[PDB]
Amino acid sequence: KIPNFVVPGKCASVDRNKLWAEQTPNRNSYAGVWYQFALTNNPYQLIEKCVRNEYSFDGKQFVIKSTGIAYDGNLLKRNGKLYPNPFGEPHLSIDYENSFAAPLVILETDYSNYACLYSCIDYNFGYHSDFSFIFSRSANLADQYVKKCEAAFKNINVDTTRFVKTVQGSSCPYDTQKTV
Amino acid sequence: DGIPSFVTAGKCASVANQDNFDLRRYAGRWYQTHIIENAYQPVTRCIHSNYEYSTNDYGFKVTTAGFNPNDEYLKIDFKVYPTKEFPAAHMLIDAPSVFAAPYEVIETDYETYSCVYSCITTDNYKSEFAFVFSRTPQTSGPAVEKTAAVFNKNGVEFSKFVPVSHTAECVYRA
Ligand SMILES: CC1=C(/C=C/C(C)=C/C=C/C(C)=C/C=C/C=C(C)/C=C/C=C(C)/C=C/C2=C(C)C(=O)[C@@H](O)CC2(C)C)C(C)(C)C[C@H](O)C1=O
Ligand SMILES: CC1=C(/C=C/C(C)=C/C=C/C(C)=C/C=C/C=C(C)/C=C/C=C(C)/C=C/C2=C(C)C(=O)[C@@H](O)CC2(C)C)C(C)(C)C[C@H](O)C1=O
Ligand SMILES: CCCCCCCCCCCC
Repeated sequence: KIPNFVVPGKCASVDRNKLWAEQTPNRNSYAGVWYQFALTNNPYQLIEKCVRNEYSFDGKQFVIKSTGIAYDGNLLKRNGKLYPNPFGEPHLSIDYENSFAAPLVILETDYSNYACLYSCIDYNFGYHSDFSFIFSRSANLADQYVKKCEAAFKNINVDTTRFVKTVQGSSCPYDTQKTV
Repeated sequence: DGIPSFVTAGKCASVANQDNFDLRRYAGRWYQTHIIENAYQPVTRCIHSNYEYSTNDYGFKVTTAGFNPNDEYLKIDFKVYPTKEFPAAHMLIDAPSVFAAPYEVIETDYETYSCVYSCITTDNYKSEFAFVFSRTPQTSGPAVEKTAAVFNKNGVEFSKFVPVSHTAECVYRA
């Protein structure tokens, strides 16, 4: 029963305070739709391809609507919320229904091109587990940005080889998802 | 959604594990007489159980039973076993719905009381549960005395615990 993602090691020291201060003032510049460019293995992503994450800010926290096709083959719509941590930590917590929240640091983002997401937890006895992501603003991401992220994760020692381009494209029923 | 409600501040305590843990001597019926209220446990009174020792498995096939806080009689059926990574007194709980969780035997005399700690640290908060198991269904017996000591000396305030009621109503079938 111990999950496969619960592994030996510590989370990395990211400077969350700095990020949090650069980031809090421009939280509306984050709403919008973000396509998932690639993510390190993550059992909580029940959407395999065409991952279109649409964030809607309301002043305090965002309300997510996520769409694409399941692993099963079907069209899937998943609801979530990304609000600021509630124990006052400098990062927000992401929380999709039919799930317990997780922390989620926006490692680097330019609000209109890519956003690198990192989310890690330390446990006792030396274990931990991290989940990373890359968000693009447009289905296909300019491999000039994919390199600014890869550069960022290499600073907090995430094995880049771990990501896996999800599949975004012409194929994708975006137009269908936009209706749910 | 949210953070489970039982998470609290602070990391898990770093308690000691019983020195030479003998699964085989630990088998049998054990009654829960004081517990830190634990959400994954439906039964709340007359809590009693049987730890059946297997030896090709080198683990226990535990069955627990008792009453609801409402009044049905429930019966849970999990597995609990030592593991490759740590000394046998630090076992793992493999019950159906519940998270794999640890079962640390802080101290036991096998014949009388067993003090079990179980807590997963999360970052700087914890989800901490503990037990005071006795071989007698006496809630004021020698177990509590003994075990509340152990827990305090290990960092788990005994005040955190509540007593499991064992009265006239009890039916120990497990
Ligand atoms: C968002 C967020 C966080 C969120 C943290 C979460 C969401 C933690 C969730 C923890 C869980 C869910 C722990 C469960 C942890 C669960 C645990 C430890 C369960 C132990 C269970 C035991 C011991 C059961 C024993 C049994 C016995 C003995 C019997 O006999 C049977 O009858 C009954 C039976 C239940 C089978 C944060 C806090 C990191 C802080 C970050 O800054 C942040 O931003
Ligand atoms: C028993 C035991 C241990 C047990 C430890 C356990 C049992 C840990 C369980 C951990 C869990 C269960 C962690 C989950 C940890 C889960 C975490 C961290 C989840 C993060 C999720 C994120 C970031 C999701 C992001 C998304 C984005 C960004 C989107 O866009 C959406 O479309 C998709 C979506 C997936 C919703 C021990 C290690 C202490 C060792 C002891 O010796 C011991 O004896
Ligand atoms: C499978 C349930 C997912 C819960 C995701 C939030 C983090 C859970 C930590 C659980 C630690 C035991």
